[PDB]
Amino acid sequence: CPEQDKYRTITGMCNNRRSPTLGASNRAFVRWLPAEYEDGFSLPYGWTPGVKRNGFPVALARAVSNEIVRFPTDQLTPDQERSLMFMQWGQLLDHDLDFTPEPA
Amino acid sequence: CPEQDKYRTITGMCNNRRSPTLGASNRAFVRWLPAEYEDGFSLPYGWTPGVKRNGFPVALARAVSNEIVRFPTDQLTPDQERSLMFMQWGQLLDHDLDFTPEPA
Amino acid sequence: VNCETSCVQQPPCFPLKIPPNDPRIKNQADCIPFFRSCPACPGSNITIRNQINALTSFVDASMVYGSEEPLARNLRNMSNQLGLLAVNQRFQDNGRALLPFDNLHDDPCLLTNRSARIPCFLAGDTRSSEMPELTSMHTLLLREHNRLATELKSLNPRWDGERLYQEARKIVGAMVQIITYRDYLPLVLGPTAMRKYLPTYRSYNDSVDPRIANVFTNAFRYGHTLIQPFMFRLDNRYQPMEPNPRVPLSRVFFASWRVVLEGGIDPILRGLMATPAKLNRQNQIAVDEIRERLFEQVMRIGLDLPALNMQRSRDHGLPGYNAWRRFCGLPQPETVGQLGTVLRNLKLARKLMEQYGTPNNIDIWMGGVSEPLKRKGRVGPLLACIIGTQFRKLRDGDRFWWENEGVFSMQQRQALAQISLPRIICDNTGITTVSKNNIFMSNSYPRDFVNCSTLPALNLASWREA
Amino acid sequence: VNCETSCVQQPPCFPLKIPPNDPRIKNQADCIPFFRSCPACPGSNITIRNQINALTSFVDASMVYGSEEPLARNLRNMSNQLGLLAVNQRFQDNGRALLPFDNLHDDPCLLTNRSARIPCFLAGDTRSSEMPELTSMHTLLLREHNRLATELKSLNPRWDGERLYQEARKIVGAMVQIITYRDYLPLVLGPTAMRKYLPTYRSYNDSVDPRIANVFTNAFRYGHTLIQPFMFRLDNRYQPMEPNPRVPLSRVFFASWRVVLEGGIDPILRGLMATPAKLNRQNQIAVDEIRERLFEQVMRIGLDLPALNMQRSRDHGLPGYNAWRRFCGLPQPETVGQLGTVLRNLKLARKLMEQYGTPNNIDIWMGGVSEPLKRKGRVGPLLACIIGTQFRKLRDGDRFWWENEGVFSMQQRQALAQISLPRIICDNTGITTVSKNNIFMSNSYPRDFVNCSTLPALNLASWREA
Ligand SMILES: *[C@@H]1O[C@H](CO[C@@H]2O[C@@H](C)[C@@H](O)[C@@H](O)[C@@H]2O)[C@@H](O[C@@H]2O[C@H](CO)[C@@H](O[C@@H]3O[C@H](CO[C@H]4O[C@H](CO)[C@@H](O)[C@H](O)[C@@H]4O)[C@@H](O)[C@H](O[C@H]4O[C@H](CO)[C@@H](O)[C@H](O)[C@@H]4O)[C@@H]3O)[C@H](O)[C@H]2NC(C)=O)[C@H](O)[C@H]1NC(C)=O
Ligand SMILES: *[C@@H]1O[C@H](CO[C@@H]2O[C@@H](C)[C@@H](O)[C@@H](O)[C@@H]2O)[C@@H](O[C@@H]2O[C@H](CO)[C@@H](O[C@@H]3O[C@H](CO[C@H]4O[C@H](CO)[C@@H](O)[C@H](O)[C@@H]4O)[C@@H](O)[C@H](O[C@H]4O[C@H](CO)[C@@H](O)[C@H](O)[C@@H]4O)[C@@H]3O)[C@H](O)[C@H]2NC(C)=O)[C@H](O)[C@H]1NC(C)=O
Ligand code: HEM
Ligand code: HEM
Ligand SMILES: *[C@@H]1O[C@H](CO)[C@@H](O)[C@H](O)[C@H]1NC(C)=O
Ligand SMILES: *[C@@H]1O[C@H](CO)[C@@H](O)[C@H](O)[C@H]1NC(C)=O
Ligand SMILES: *[C@@H]1O[C@H](CO)[C@@H](O)[C@H](O)[C@H]1NC(C)=O
Ligand SMILES: *[C@@H]1O[C@H](CO)[C@@H](O)[C@H](O)[C@H]1NC(C)=O
Ligand SMILES: [C-]#N
Ligand SMILES: [C-]#N
Ligand SMILES: [Br-]
Ligand SMILES: [Br-]
Ligand SMILES: [Br-]
Ligand SMILES: [Br-]
Ligand SMILES: [Br-]
Ligand SMILES: [Br-]
Ligand SMILES: [Br-]
Ligand SMILES: [Br-]
Ligand SMILES: [Ca+2]
Ligand SMILES: [Ca+2]
Repeated sequence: CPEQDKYRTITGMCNNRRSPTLGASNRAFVRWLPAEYEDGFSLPYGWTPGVKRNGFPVALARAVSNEIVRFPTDQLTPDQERSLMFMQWGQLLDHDLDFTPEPA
Repeated sequence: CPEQDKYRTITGMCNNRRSPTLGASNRAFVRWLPAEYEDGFSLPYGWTPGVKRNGFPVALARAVSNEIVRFPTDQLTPDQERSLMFMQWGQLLDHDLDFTPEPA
Repeated sequence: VNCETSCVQQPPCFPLKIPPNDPRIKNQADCIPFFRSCPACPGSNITIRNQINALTSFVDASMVYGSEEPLARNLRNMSNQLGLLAVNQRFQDNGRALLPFDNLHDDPCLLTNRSARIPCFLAGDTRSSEMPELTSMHTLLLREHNRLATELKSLNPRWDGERLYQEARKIVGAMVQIITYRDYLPLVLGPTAMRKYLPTYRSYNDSVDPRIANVFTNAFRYGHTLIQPFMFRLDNRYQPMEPNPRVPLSRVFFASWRVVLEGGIDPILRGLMATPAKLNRQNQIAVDEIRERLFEQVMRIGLDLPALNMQRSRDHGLPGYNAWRRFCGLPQPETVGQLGTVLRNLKLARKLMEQYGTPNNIDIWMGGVSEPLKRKGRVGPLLACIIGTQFRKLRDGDRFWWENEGVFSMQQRQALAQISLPRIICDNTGITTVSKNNIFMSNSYPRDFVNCSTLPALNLASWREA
Repeated sequence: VNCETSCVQQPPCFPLKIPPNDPRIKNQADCIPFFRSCPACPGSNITIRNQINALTSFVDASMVYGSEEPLARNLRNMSNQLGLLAVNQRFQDNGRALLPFDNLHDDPCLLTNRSARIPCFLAGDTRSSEMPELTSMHTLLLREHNRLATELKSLNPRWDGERLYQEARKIVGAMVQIITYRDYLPLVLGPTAMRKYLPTYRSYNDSVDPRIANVFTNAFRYGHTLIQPFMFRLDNRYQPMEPNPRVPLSRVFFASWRVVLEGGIDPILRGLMATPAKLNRQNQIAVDEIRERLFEQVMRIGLDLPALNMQRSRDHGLPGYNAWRRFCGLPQPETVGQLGTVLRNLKLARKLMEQYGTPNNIDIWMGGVSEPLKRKGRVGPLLACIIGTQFRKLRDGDRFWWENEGVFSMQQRQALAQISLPRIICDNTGITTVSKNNIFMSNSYPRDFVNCSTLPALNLASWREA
């Protein structure tokens, strides 16, 4: 990595001198906790019919959404102390921090 | 992983149930600190001629061994409080813990 | 294959299965489209599958400039030595710049209004067109970049294109960091979590890991609970922009034609300032515009964003609720009664348990947004821990943090401390009335608003090369 | 490129270069052979290269039973229902079993003595024949397994082979854990490091990651400093076993023929017991038998173990001395004066500064073995931190830890707490005189020895199924 520099690289490369890929683009996320897969290394919970997670059936994401998340739109409560800009900056900021690619 | 077992698997798989490969054989070591490679992801320090580490020339491993490790055997100090079995259990125990494959 | 046209569960697809008696997808065998995130080490039978961040983790406005070199150069106006970002060569917004059009394969934006024929926008990040309000924020920072470069050029005539681009890019990056840590994060976390996870900055620490953590990509989706079911548009006097001031969200996703043909970014920016966010409440988590009708116009059926969040966490092999509570040093409820205590809501806890059986299996997003919000914050303890922990590592582990010694001068830092989102809007739009500080709190016109004229411009004096 | 026969640096070879005025290799065109450790994700332009653990991290005697199912089954006697491990079919050691011979292609053991034609031994781990003293420990444990299976067969007749194998392997496993944490580790770490890194066991915690850390594979090589330049063999009255009581280590590596043809494992075990280990001193770090003549007879050139350890830590991308000190919460010396203070040895710090330029670049093994030893310990603060942290994880994160509730009965744990290496030696050898506990401290005959007849055998009565 360059002796001295005035500006960040575009890829984030060399921000950290000792480990120049940290925070750089096109690198694996860091794991704060070991991953939990059906087979221990790759298949997601919910992939194999009849495979329980820690003693219980895997709840359909859509079932959870329907039973816990769904609510009557006319019950929506406006946040008296937050603007919709609070919502939008979060999304804009999210787009500065992470994008998880998938095959097209 | 079997809902119930009786003994260790030979590979260590399923010792941890939430994360089944932890401690199991033929898996990547965990990183307690982010790796430090010459190019940031794969080349070892000392691989590319003229390329320094943290501002300084990489010392030849053999050179460090010659200058710091080498000593006249006649100066050897017998450990009055340890048996050679202290060394040997160590090696035996290491061989219960890790083996890092290399190509033949 | 195609994860979008079939329900076949084969690589790289992981379609969401439909529960019996669904209120919308009556066909129990149908599904909601889902592509697994690209694995860091394709097809390995040794590695534990992990996912990839395509972006720079740093708060460096890479959503403006890009995180890959081909793109970064393609985003820049290389026709002169003005150091500008390229702007749309087909349309302007009342004389002001719009983002240049992108060139995708089957452009999703084309599909939102077939006759309008307006493609998606090209930006530092591929999602700039996902909703017009996000598009307007992207355009705002593109204008600020070109403004800054123009000013710096009057300031320092000898400065070439590369220098001007880099200097303006550095100021924009500083602006995002300041608005984020000074104005935004304190309102997310609440004062108590702010003090715990974000103590006073001391200096850059090269031993702080700055990478985004896998769980963060799912936990920061707490924001989905803030989304209103409409895109609100207001005219110059902050009144409803007729004939359509409230557009259902299911008809604005990837709707770039609305920025180009329906009045530009000003009506959209006023809507964001003068309308409240949706408040997250335990029996009012997320709206059907994103739960039933997500991407309605560009998909075979409407998606479910909350459900997608949960399937993604599984795709990513993320531990459950209690494992994350433990990671954060928070008590781990093991029974319904204990969960009822933590959530301050036994009914919700009962609901959670009927679906998951154990609090250990609740998906991180679901458990995270279920928790009661911290005082003057908009997330509970678990999300506070995860979000606050991530942003500290992004500040502390950034060699280019705006306050780090050697990045900017003292005089430059003092000038940058005066920046605000409301003034930036004043600098790059036809809006002359903006929100009072803090912009993320203010939400009521005219009470929370003041004239742009009462806000001092950014003082660039200290960027003058002597 | 052939890493054994060529000094060309191309994948997968990383040959150690020879410095000027080398005391042994005068030709700088030469090198010390080195094969890069296999990458977890080969040829990836995404992942940060990592290395592979081929073994179970758990202290489960995998070096006896194997870490892969094919081997594990091939190591077992499958001709009857006794649950035994297969023993050597061509040789015995005074009416006792030897390890079966392995079938290696270019078998290094055969090269240590061409006419004897004794091949390497087959065991749970591939290195059992590396030195005769290790082979003796592998043979001793294999014997204990078959003794246990026999007794258990008289105790519980209905128990098939599989039950006997597994119950025997489970006792052996506890034996390795008990000897390691009760006798060995406290003498590695010393009292203060023991209490700090290994508090009293409570029970199994499944949130404790039991994986071996990459740094451990290099830090635990601390043991290389305890190695004596000879293999010492003593007869029944513990006197020099003529004609060759002190054999140069450069002529014992992979010398399996010596176990088979030169007295078996009794002369070797008595040698480990009644000979002091070498002490690590800052000016007497590691002997030339391993620094100059490592594996001489079984390849083109003698290797240098200390040098291989430093080349290995770079191969593995391991952080330098100060990064590890910081990870451990230890002060980080930045000047030669600071380093001298930490090392309590200015002369050594100067040598280190002169080699590395900065303490930040000191390779982890070098810096680790350079630190002064903790009181009643044989490593300094850094290695104590690294080794103590690893072992706590191996204990607390192991579902089958011998002391975890449910693994053994309260009566079975009482019986196991009475085991010791000396008693195991008495049960599987012709040696009737053994070291007084602690076997890792005792090293002087007759002062530190007692008769086998004075030691209580393991009571398997609580293993009765009835
Ligand atoms: C079961 O074991 C779990 C693992 O325990 C560790 O390993 C074993 C072998 C022991 O040595 C043990 O001492 C080790 O801790 C254990 O869970 C662990 O519990 C601790 C304490 O609650 C957790 O620490 C907290 O971490 C959060 C998150 O930050 C951490 O992760 C980030 C990202 O990697 C790092 O950058 C941080 O430095 C942390 O490592 C912190 O926010 C939190 O600190 C804050 O709160 C405390 C309390 O006020 C303050 O002191 C701090 O200043 C902060 O304000 C803690 O540091 C740890 O993450 C967690 N690990 C796991 C895997 O869950 C569990 O408790 C054990 N259970 C039992 C019954 O033994
Ligand atoms: C620069 O930042 C460095 C990283 O700091 C972390 O992240 C920042 C953003 C903050 O959140 C900060 O609070 C975080 O710590 C920082 O280096 C770090 O310093 C800490 C404190 O000394 C180190 O913690 C110690 O770790 C060792 C090793 O064990 C750790 O790792 C294992 C394996 O992953 C875990 O299982 C353990 O739970 C630990 O996490 C421990 O031995 C030690 O604890 C022992 O000693 C203390 C005191 O005697 C006792 O309280 C304990 O009971 C133990 O006996 C600490 O837990 C941390 O490893 C280290 N991280 C890195 C990357 O080096 C550095 O100090 C900062 N510098 C400045 C100038 O700010
Ligand atoms: C206009 C508002 C928003 C959307 C429309 C929207 C949509 C999504 C979608 C479709 C995903 C991916 C779903 C999947 O896993 O298949 C998604 C991911 C993420 N979001 Fe979304 N989002 C809108 C708004 C927000 C806000 C306000 C956020 C934060 C305050 C927010 C965050 C996130 C994050 C962090 C992700 C993951 C991104 C990645 O790929 O790494 N979103 N959102
Ligand atoms: C007879 C005594 C010992 C040896 C002979 C010996 C030799 C080595 C060699 C050749 C390696 C690999 C070097 C390289 O990186 O190229 C090696 C690795 C390890 N050792 Fe060694 N060792 C002898 C003795 C010990 C003792 C007493 C140890 C510990 C107390 C010890 C440890 C280790 C460890 C942990 C490794 C790494 C193993 C792996 O592949 O992961 N050794 N040793
Ligand atoms: C580049 O800049 C000039 C002057 O500002 C402008 O006229 C031109 O349209 C720009 N080119 C692009 C592609 O934006
Ligand atoms: C689509 O865009 C056209 C302009 O091309 C506009 O007239 C029309 O109102 C839009 N259609 C819809 C359904 O809004
Ligand atoms: C298996 O055990 C029987 C009886 O102990 C013995 O005859 C035979 O040698 C053993 N087989 C092997 C391969 O060790
Ligand atoms: C090799 O072993 C044979 C016995 O098979 C023995 O005569 C000879 O001494 C050994 N060779 C060496 C070099 O020690
Ligand atoms: C939202 N992304
Ligand atoms: C040593 N192995
Ligand atoms: Br994670
Ligand atoms: Br490591
Ligand atoms: Br364009
Ligand atoms: Br999107
Ligand atoms: Br206005
Ligand atoms: Br045999
Ligand atoms: Br070896
Ligand atoms: Br004897
Ligand atoms: Ca970024
Ligand atoms: Ca093992």
